[PDB]
Amino acid sequence: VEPVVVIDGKGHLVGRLASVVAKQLLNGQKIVVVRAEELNISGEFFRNKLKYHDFLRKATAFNKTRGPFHFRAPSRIFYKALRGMVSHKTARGKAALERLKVFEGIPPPYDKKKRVVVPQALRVLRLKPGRKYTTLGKLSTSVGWKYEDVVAKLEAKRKVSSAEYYAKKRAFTKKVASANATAAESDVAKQLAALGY
Amino acid sequence: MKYIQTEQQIEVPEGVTVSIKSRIVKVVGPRGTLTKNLKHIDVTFTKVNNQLIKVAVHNGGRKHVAALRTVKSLVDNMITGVTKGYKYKMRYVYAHFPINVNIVEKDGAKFIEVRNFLGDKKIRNVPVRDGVTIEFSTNVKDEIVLSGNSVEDVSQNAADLQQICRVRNKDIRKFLDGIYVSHKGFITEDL
Amino acid sequence: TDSIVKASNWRLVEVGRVVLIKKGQSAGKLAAIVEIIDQKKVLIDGPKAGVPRQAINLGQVVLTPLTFALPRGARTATVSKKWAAAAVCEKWAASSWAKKIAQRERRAALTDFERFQVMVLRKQKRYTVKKALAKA
Amino acid sequence: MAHFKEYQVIGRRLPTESVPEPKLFRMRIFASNEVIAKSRYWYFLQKLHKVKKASGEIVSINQINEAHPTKVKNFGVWVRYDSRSGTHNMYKEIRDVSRVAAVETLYQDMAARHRARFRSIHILKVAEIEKTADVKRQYVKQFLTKDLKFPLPHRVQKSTKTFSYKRPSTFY
RNA sequence: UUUGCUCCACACAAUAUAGAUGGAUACGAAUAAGGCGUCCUUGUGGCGUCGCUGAACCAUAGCAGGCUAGCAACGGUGCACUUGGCGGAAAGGCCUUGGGUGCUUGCUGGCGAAUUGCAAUGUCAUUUUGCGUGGGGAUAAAUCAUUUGUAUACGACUUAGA
RNA sequence: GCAGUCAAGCGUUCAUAGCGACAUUGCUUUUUGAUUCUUCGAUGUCGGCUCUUCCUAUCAUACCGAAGCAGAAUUCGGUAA
RNA sequence: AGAACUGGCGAUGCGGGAUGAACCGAACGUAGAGUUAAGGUGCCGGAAUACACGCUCAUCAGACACCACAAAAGGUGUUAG
RNA sequence: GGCCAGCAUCAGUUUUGGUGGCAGGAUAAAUCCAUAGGAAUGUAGCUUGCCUCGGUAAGUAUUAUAGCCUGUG
Ligand SMILES: [Mg+2]
Ligand SMILES: [Mg+2]
Ligand SMILES: [Mg+2]
Ligand SMILES: [Mg+2]
Ligand SMILES: [Mg+2]
Ligand SMILES: [Mg+2]
Ligand SMILES: [Mg+2]
Ligand SMILES: [Mg+2]
Ligand SMILES: [Mg+2]
Repeated sequence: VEPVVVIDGKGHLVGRLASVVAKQLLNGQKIVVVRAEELNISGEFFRNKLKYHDFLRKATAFNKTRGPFHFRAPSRIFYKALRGMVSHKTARGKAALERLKVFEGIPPPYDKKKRVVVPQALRVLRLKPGRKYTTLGKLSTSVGWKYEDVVAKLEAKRKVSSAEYYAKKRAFTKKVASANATAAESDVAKQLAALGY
Repeated sequence: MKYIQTEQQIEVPEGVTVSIKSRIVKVVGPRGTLTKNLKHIDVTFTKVNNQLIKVAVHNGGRKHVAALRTVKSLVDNMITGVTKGYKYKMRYVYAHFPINVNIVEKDGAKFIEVRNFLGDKKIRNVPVRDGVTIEFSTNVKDEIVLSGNSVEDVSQNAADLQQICRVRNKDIRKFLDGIYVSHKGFITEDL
Repeated sequence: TDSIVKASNWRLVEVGRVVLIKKGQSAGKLAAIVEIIDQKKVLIDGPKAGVPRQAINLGQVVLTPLTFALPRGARTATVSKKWAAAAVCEKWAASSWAKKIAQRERRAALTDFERFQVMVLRKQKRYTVKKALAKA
Repeated sequence: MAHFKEYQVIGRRLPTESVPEPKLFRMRIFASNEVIAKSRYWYFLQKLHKVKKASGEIVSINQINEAHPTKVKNFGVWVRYDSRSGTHNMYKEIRDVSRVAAVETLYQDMAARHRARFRSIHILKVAEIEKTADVKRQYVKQFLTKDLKFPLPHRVQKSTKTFSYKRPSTFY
């Protein structure tokens, strides 16, 4: 029930996340996925490196240019999977992909704004404890993606500043928590507890 | 069949003090300190009374249980390592050409340098791992001794030296030339 | 220095546990475990609120942080006197969980006129609080 | 097949002038209804005696309710069944509150572990084991130990909303 | 090339909308673990407490929100000024010192609304340009045609010329 | 045509390092048969020259394992086009 | 390639088997409302990321009749006997 | 009397809820109460390695300062 939804894509499974995002877009809902390089995939690394090499060998024989494109960045590996689940050659399907924005890391506009999670795609709950999985930053790098260590440092910059903002908010919420406790005494506090609030 | 619960007992001596949060197993003792990440394994450590700790598995399959017995041993060996320490001894074997081994410096890293293995010009370097301490044994001919806290380091550092000296394109049944691990032991005596 | 191992403390399923039912004909009423069958199913028996004695699947019930003494496989007559002996109803009712349950039930049942009163009172409390934030 | 019940069936050929008053044979069937229960009877009387539904008659078809519906027992179920190759015999070991429930698990289990269908199985004899230490199997025996406690690690929470604002914990 | 060009005020006109109608309400990590408070010996520390969904929290009374008569506070927030900070991943925003100014349902009063006739979204958003009002600001290039050959099928390219 | 399985005889002693008969279970469409679905108001019917690309059932070239591998010289098998 | 009985396509659209003469469902004047068949209910795509007991992890997993293939022979992989 | 609506009482087809009275079965089976026997996943009690101000101890014991099962009413 919000005009933009920002989904911190970390600890998620590509396909299970990808299925909910596609349906939301089609129904009219602006979505923006951040932090794509922390995503996960069921099954061990070596399996999933070999699935990407199977995609690479497919190309238009008479002229490689016109044939299928292989994007290596994790934002665009997630985009592919999501473009699969939308009727993208119609005008309705374009408009749905126009409501979407994917990003490696968390750039300026979106890092002072609340982020949410999709629990039905969240791999901590869905996978059985013991099964193997693949991190989508690691995989991208192994098929040539040359901005892992740039995103690894930029994220470390904002984690520090975000940790500094929270120390001032958490200290301020203690004062507000102490005030609501002491105010909870006079008849105005007792009448709301009867009335429910 | 899924076992309702299985558990083993890590028996701690009097000297050391083993700390565990999440699954990061610190073990401080007389020889030094050792650490180990176990967050890959899925078990619950539980203290009872200082000199005994229980490891447990609940609703575990067959393979899940097996690992539970492994985690006991790795944690046992940190305890025996930091108290007693590990010591591997290796020997050189040859017929015609004697193997010349020597520790050499290179950007403050320390390498074991094997020279004249079987009449070869190629010099063979083996980098010395962090913690392990190599010394060539006096009054025992063609012997070398490695020693330290970790087994995982010492044994690997020995096996590296063992694997640097292989004979290619000959009959190894005949050409039995090399540097072989003779005795695995502890540093301290008694136990 | 001592060892200092952590714990991973848990709510167990055993004889004498008290539980809250998620979904069913009972749904939201307290019950107590009598005897276990296997990993997934157990035998409950809540003698008081209005829940038959039944084998129930652990997917359809939630465990509380409370246990009372009970012999294995005790009959409803024994469990009824044991529950009243345990003094568990007032102990459940005194806790935060049950208070939070009792609140969202009270917020549901709230006539349009009262929701106004609430607004007239919270505006009135707001003023007394924000002066305290202004002072210190 | 379905949520089972237990029935009693009795039948006795048809009567004749040369031989009035035949013999009365009886069985205990597990089925979802009476119509399947009558059919199973005539299936099992054809495997033994020289009779069929044309020559025969049913005398009384009676439901058998459970004797102690809320008491935990240890059943020992024999069973005969067809594989793809041959046709074998077994002894599984089940623990439940009623006989009809033990039969409801046994059919579900033989389907998982062996790919044996309803058609390919004969329940020979379900027998309640009165005494303890008359349990050959291991996976029932674990639960028979004294002062039995066990946790439930890794709790999950089925949500109504698609998005969530907190980030969940798997504590219990 | 008939007072052209540009940014800022308000005045009228057009032409649209993949679709406002209280608030996108900011740690990070773990999940066989943690959050929030507190006390020390600041640690992988002791003690307390929470979860079992945001069913939350914040805002929410006046003609689509009027005109006035008071009380208690020295709070609560908009509107244009103003002092100082931080933000380069796509920063285009965020905090902040000091006045000015409107309101204040934090509490008590005095007026007004009818007739849109028993319902008819009953119109209150935000893009892109035009056109005149009146206050600042700034005073060039490119192509053809001629010319070079580090270039050249033609175009293109590379040079020179008040 | 290519591959297993069982292993007769061999390989001075010795079934299985390696040669490997006959049986029994398959894959291939680079052979030839069998058939006649498409084309008889026409799809240019051998080979060579020229030139790109693909397959691996790998002759060589890289790293390995076995040997009835002292060395040299070989033989068998694995990853790999 | 040639026969026996029945049902069909030919002469026949409509829903299902992605696609298809013959398979499954069902056979058609023109409209409204209800209900189902065969088939289905993560997203494409209208409809349960339903409930329940189990099995399986694969450095070629497996995924719905007709149908678009796989065998002998092996495996202290794991599960029931 | 033309264009378009809203609200009532009615009829035909239908869809989705709340709710009363009866019948059947082992005249439900259970639970629950009156009752005879029985025992191990053994309560109190008793006795022994006993021993960190008292619990453990591994035997006995058939309800006692837990209880449980089976027949019959
Ligand atoms: Mg022809
Ligand atoms: Mg033609
Ligand atoms: Mg041609
Ligand atoms: Mg190959
Ligand atoms: Mg014809
Ligand atoms: Mg037809
Ligand atoms: Mg098909
Ligand atoms: Mg048919
Ligand atoms: Mg849908």
